Order: sequence, then structure tokens, then C-alpha cells
Amino acid sequence: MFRFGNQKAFEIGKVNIGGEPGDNPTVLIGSIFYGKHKIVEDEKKGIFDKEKAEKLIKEQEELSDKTGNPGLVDVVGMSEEAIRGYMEFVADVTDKPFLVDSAIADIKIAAVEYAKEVGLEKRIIYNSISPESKDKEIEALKNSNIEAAVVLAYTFNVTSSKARIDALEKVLPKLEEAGITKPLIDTFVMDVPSLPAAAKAAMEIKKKYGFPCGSGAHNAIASWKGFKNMLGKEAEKPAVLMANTLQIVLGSDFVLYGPIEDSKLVFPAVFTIDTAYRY
Amino acid sequence: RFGNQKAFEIGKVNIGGEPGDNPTVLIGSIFYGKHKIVEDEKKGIFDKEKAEKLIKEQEELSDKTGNPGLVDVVGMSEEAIRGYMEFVADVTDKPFLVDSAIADIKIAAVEYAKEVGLEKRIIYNSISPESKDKEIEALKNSNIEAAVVLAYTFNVTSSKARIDALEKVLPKLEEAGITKPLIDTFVMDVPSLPAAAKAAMEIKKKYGFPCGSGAHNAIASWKGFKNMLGKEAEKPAVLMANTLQIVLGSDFVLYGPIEDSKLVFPAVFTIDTAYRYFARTKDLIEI
Repeated sequence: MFRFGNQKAFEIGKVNIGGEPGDNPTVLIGSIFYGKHKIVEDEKKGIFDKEKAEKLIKEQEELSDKTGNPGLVDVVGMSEEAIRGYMEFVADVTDKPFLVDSAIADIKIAAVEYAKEVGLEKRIIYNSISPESKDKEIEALKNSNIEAAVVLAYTFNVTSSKARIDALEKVLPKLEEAGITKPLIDTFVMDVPSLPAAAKAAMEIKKKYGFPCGSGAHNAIASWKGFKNMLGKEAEKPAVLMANTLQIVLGSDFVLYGPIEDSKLVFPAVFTIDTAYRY
Repeated sequence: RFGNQKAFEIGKVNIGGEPGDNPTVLIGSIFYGKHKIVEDEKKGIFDKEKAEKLIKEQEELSDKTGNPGLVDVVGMSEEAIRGYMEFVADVTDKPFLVDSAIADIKIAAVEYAKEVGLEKRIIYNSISPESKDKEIEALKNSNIEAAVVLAYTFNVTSSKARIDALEKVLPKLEEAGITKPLIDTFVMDVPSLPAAAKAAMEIKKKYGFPCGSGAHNAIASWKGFKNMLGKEAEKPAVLMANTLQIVLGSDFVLYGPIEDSKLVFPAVFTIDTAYRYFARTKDLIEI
């Protein structure tokens, strides 16, 4: 049977992530307040439709309760002041752990500091730490009780799975320094050709370390030059769903699946794969 | 890639080959049971405009993605399937499948093909360990070369049982003169999805044959699924059941109703495109 052996299931805010195909439910992570999210009126100030945001979060949680696939929120911030208000809102709407997500180190550090101030540290998953992470990111985490982080196995060599393992091994001493004991490895999907390499890296990292592994490909379809021009906008939905679930067919542990609106697509799909492997 | 896979050419459409080399062939059913464009299934009366549109919409997707899009012509009577074949053959030059649960209806499709010269464009769907001798005789007395082989078995979680079913069919193929078999490794329910995929892997290794399946029935029959999640939720579930075997290296999908071409084609195009970058790599074989 499709089992790796000796896999780690980390418990983060009472949610289990990691394990074996079929046996341990895939964790699905939907992003909210992402770039150009239409529920956001002003991304700098972080002004948004709270009714619509709450509904999006609760709709993912309803699907999660039905399938048994844990559903978490990935909170994106484009400014320090925005992400503070987003964190306060999400923490008011749900008890689940959630990710704080920014490409900008200063915004993630501001999220860490806000978690310390209002009392969210052990509910926060830092998204992400990479080989390129700044020392001040590692210091901010070290001076916190945040235990969990996404490790981005970033590499220019997008078709190499070994380059992603190398990237992970560059981050591993940063995790020790920061006190991160529950890493979730984002095996890094940049484009369509990265899809098989990221999946292979997940299998090799699960074999070597047993960490929970996953990725997200909304990205890879959004970056696919000529795709939408040819096939149309609606065609991105099945393409994104496929790119998001290929790694689950190939044994990974979680999906950063992109816009939280897509929960109604990704939960039934992944529920099907998990069920197939379980039985 | 190893170099042992058979890529069959049927009606100038290529099906199969080394994993990642060539586009997945996508096969959508038309005039299936309770298809709403059919007014009378016994007489084969149907909305010709809507049927033509369904076929042409799949072919536009095929022309854009490079995935060959074929029609699976379902018949519920002998007279209906003759008229369906004549319509489909008039609307496209592509090969197409003739499909019925009833042996006599598939035999009538064979006889019609012989009558109007369609034998090189027809794929008989399907031959199984349970096929009647009259089916094998009809094929033997024809120039039809291609058939879907259904690796049918009561043991739905067993991949060895599907290989056994294929090997029961091999001498029927020789007697019928089927030189281009396409192996439907038989998805029954959701738990059979990995067994069918593993069977396809073993068959590709042992024989060179193109392999595939479809899963449309696996979701329809999931007790409690539609009750828990919506009716809409069947579509992403069906997409997965249709694509898991492509992720695991198969060659074609019998994806169900031709209406779903706009769901299956973008998804499979994405897998094929990703795997093309890894064609003939040790990496893809490991993955």
C-alpha cells in the first residue's frame, strides 16, 4: 500500500497535519485578503467586507466538518496595518490555527509582534521561511512562542527535486534558532514544469525527514502564459484544481490551494482522493 | 520512458506511448442513458443541433490543447445506434467508439460500419472476459482493428485480478483480429481507483498496450456523497476520479458525458503539459 513509514503528524492548535496518504486527512489551506481580493476595499489600510469575509471562512469550515479534511485560513497582508486587522478578524471568527502570509519580511515580523501583543502566538503559522529569509525574521520568531512555520523550499532550478531538498536543508538550522518545532514544507510550485519536481521533492522529504509536505499551484496556472487567452477564464478552475491535487494523488499532506472561494472545488476533490487511498 | 510502449494510430489519432510523450486521449459519451438531447432512445430521435454542438465543442478544445477528443456513441437499440453512427460520422472525421451494454447492439454497430466503410474509424467498446462468442465472430468478420478491453472483475480492489481479466481476453483479441486493444482497467467505486491505476501500470510494463479508465460511475454510486455535499460537488469529485490514473501514467480517459469536456480537457492538459517536461526521465517513472 501507498505508505512512506515513520511520518510525522504535527499538532498545531489542535489540528493534525502530516502522516500517510489516505490514513491521515489532507489539510486544505485557503487564502483570504490576497492581492486584488474583491472583498477588500483598501489593501493598504486593510478595509474589507466583514460579512463576506466571515462567510468565506465559515463555508470552508462547513466543508471541513463534512469531509474531515481540516480547513485552515491563509491570511495575506499587503501592509503591516492591514495584516494586524486581518489577524484580529480571523481570530474572532474561528478557533482554528491560521497562517500569516506575506512576501515582505517586515509584514510577517509585524504579524509575529501583533500575535505576541494580543495573544495569538500558538495559533499562528509563519508563511514562510526560506533560504532567503532575513536574520531579523529568525530573531522575531526566536523571541516568540510561535512553534509552526511553512518552509518554502525555494530554488531557481524549478525542475529539480534535489534542489528543493537542498533548500530545506539550508532552512533547517534557521528553524532550530527560531524555535520552530513543527515545520510544514512547501515544496514550491512556481510554474507548470515545477509540478512534478515539487511532488517528487515531497516524496523524498517525507522519506528522509517525515515532515508534512505540500504546495500550491494557483500560481502555476496564473503564470501560464497564453493559457487563459486560449482556453478562457472558466477553464482556469479545473486546471487550478488539477494542479492543486496532483501532489495529493502523489502522497502529500496539505494544499495551499489559493483563493478561499475555491473551497467548494478543492474539498470534494481531495476528499475523493483521501477516501480512495484510505479504503 | 523505457521503449516498450505501443502507440496505436486509429483513424490518424495516436493513443498511448511512453508516459509523458504524447497527449492523453479524452473520450466523451453522447446519447447515453437519459441524455436530455435524446427525445426517443429506441428510435434514436435527438436534437441534431445540440448534438453537433457538443461534438464540435469537444473538438475545439482538442484543437487547442492537442488532446485528441473522441466521441463514445451509446446505443440503446440497434436502429438508434446505426443512426447515431451515421450522424457522428457525418459531423467529424475522427475515429469514434461504439458503446452498448447489449451485445446485439454492438454487433449491429459493427455490421453498419462494414456496410458504409467505417471499420478503420470504429473502436468497439468493449470486449470483456464475459463477451459473447457472437461478438468475437462479428469482429473477426470485419476489418475493425481497435477495441476497448474492459478488465472486468468482481474483485474490485485487486490489480492482479484486472491483469488476469485482460489475459482471459487476449485470445479473444487474436480470434477477432483486434490488433489495437485499449485497456480499460475498470474503475468501479472510489476505493478501486488505485487498483485500476496499478493494474494499468503493470499492463504497460508487461504488454505495451495503451491503458485508461473512467470513473463517472464511481461518484454516482458513492452512497451518501450527494446527501452530504452538494450535487454540484460531484463535478470536482468526478474530475479527480477521471484524472488520478493520468497522474499515475495512463493514456486515455472515458470521462463520461461529453458535456464535461470543458472540465476534463483543461485539467488533463495541465497534467500532460507538466509531464511533457519530464518525458523520458527517470524522475517521472519514480514520481
